[PDB]
Amino acid sequence: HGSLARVGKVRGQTLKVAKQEKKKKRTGRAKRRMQYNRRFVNVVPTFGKKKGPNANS
Amino acid sequence: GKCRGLRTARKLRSHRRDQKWHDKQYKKAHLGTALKANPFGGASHAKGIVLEKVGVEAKQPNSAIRKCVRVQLIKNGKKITAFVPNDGCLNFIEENDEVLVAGFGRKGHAVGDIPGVRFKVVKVANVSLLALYKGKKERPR
Amino acid sequence: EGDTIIVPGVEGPIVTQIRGLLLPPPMKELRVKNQYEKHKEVEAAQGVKILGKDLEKTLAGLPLLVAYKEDEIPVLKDELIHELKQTLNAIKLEEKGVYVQASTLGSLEALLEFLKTSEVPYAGINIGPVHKKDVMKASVMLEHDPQYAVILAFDVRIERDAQEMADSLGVRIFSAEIIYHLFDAFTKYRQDY
Amino acid sequence: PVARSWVCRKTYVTPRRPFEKSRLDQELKLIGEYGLRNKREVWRVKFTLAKIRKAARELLTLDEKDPRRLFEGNALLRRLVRIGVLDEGKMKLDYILGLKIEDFLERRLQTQVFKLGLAKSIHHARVLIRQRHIRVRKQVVNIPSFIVRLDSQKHIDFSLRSPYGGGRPGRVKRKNAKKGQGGAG
Amino acid sequence: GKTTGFGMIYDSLDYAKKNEPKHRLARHGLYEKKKTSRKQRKERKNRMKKVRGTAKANVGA
RNA sequence: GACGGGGAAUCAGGGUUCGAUUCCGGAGAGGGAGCCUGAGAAACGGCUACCACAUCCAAGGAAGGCAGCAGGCGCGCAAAUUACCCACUCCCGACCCGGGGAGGUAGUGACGAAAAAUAACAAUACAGGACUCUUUCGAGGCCCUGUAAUUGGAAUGAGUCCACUUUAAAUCCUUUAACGAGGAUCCAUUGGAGGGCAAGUCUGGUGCCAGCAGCCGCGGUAAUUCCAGCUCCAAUAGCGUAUAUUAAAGUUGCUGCAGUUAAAAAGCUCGUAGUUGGAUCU
Repeated sequence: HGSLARVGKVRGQTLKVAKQEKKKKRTGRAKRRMQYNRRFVNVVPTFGKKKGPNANS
Repeated sequence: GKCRGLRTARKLRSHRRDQKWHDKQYKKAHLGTALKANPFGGASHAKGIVLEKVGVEAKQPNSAIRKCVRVQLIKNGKKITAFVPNDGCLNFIEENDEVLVAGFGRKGHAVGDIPGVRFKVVKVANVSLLALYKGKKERPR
Repeated sequence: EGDTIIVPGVEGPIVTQIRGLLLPPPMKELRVKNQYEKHKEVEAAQGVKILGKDLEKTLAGLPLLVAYKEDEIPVLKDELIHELKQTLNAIKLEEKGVYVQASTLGSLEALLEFLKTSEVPYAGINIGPVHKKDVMKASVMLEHDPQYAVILAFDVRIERDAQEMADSLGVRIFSAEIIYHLFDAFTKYRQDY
Repeated sequence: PVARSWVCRKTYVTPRRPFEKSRLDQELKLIGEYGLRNKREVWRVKFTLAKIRKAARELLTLDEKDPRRLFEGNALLRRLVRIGVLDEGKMKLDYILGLKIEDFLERRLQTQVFKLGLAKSIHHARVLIRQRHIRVRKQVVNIPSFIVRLDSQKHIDFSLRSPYGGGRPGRVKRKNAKKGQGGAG
Repeated sequence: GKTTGFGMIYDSLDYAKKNEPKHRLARHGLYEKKKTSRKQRKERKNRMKKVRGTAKANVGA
């Protein structure tokens, strides 16, 4: 344990990972139009609670 | 209103004056005692000198201990308690350092589970604490 | 006048823009009062006065580099941080002790080398005149063992407001124009303490 | 005491509700359909329509057969006709309260070039406007938010310095030719 | 495509030398102006203001 | 924590707050006092005396007022070049001709405001809708519509720079040669993802510790909130925090609040000011 009141504990002992590949941009011309047509054409409104675009479940 | 007469207006004006004076926020904002008793003296930010590091206990449902700094102000000359904002930041500062202090955002009241503390630390040793946390800048020697 | 000089300081090198080249008259020394002449171009091997704006922290006895290029990123000062790192002589041990003020850097150096042999720690290394900040940074040591809560001043004029408010909260003042009476006064104060 | 102006006003307006489904839905729909950059220009189009609506409400507040009412009623109706968004046969004062955002956005230079058939897509039209290729009556315009008047609708064509309308070929064309005779010889 | 500007036609060279700004005649090369700054002129004026008598011309160098 | 006003922010209506600040007027040049000249001054880039501060000195005596333009110290969270020119606008003089830190120009400048780059165009890596059939898989699918670093082009801009132009002289803008883009590394950040409130019951770690959290509340070895990676949403060259203020506040109610029990009508009565006053005259 070391001690109760040592600052930066979970910041210090956490693991370290790196980044990934660079993403692109269309200044929202299709960046938000993709989620628009995902919510409109692709995802149907199911009678229930909700169905989000980021729902990875 | 209730007193409804055509040739009377100073009765309504004096009654509105007394009822507006008999308030809380208007009485705080239009008296010199609230500005005199304010540690900042009516300023958004102020500078002070770090002299003690202490740890206060939190409230009853929320059980932890918070790291806070005793600071003596430059403009006035009285001691306060200031709370360092982010995780792993008490080790970034030491005793006898100049520091920039600001309120939490409750217009001079305690926020959350921390009793007796109404100010927070923004800048220390003329460098931003957020850059010290995120590693964008290296601490002065 | 259209050049950027870089002078090493306490926290590494600092960037200084030239303001003017005050050249003293040749029949007087540099310890003379405000009698100088502005010069546009200076000759070689001359002692002039150079003034800047945001200096606040310099060390004497160091080389200074004049850059003909344009500064955009601190990359040409790496060799400069190498010579200000090699052969450290006057290391500023920023501990919590007496607060000292001097008119010149050499007087401050003499006082700090007196104090490190007098084994009393030092806190601040500010130079020039004494102000409200200096007296208040001396007086904030009335907590946590208030023995080291006194001002040290060698041949610096005292502002009247600071001397007036020093008696309000009880901070005594060492003020002298010569060194050994100041040393004996400090010794007498410590022995009375 | 200087000879300055200090005269400036805000063009856009920030809405009261920051997050809501439906407002974001037709705002994103208008941005995607009309090829707009971000929400600032559609907010400023909303603000211009709000100014015109407030002027129309103030003018209809005043009674009939007042010379000021007829004066800027005729002035406002003539300005709206000269823009070209309002039809000629709808020459009435109270018809100002019956048009929407897309009517104002129809007279944009970008969508006018897109409807003229000399551009492929709406974003291609915005790029082609942005990059100094289309003149408006012997005057090149490099900006998309240009209100095309009704008299200037039939005088939109390519610039004479542009390679599309007849001129010198572009920078990559001569570089391609230089590479061609570099590799050939 | 189109550039605008303002011009004028005089009647003789003497009228053009009579009523014209000095900088435009200097641009045509028909006039030269003194290459003295305002500063050294101001300390020169103050130095003649310092002394009284015939020595004003002597101190002006 | 008051120079006044013309005004500024917010705003259905009615209102609240601020106005040192370029226009007008008033006051002062450390604070009082007195005065010469001049038409016009209690003048301070005029003088005289006091106190405070303060320069030089052979010590007998001389010289001071940046709440002007730059600049320094103090102070504070807080605010720029010891630059160029009288060319433009005016002002003063004996007056075309001289002067003006009045002013103009340039630099610093993410106070703030306006416009506006970071990409467009095909064949195929493939999922389906549009008009007609095969009970149902399949097909014409030409406008297709959308996404992943296969291919070569239609390109123009920042910057490097010749010139021209502007200008007292340049710089800034515009025009124009020669350069200048394929992961067009010529790389867009700022805050969040339980509710308010747009947005993952994702993965790994410490496990009422570290911490998050404007408010509810999350943390106890299954964390939809902590600490790091993937994805996603918000605004975008902009975003977050703290203070003073406005609307929301019909929680200061004149329009337009309440007084039995939620905060609330004097113990009751008389009575001078102020408030409100019957009908009736063509």
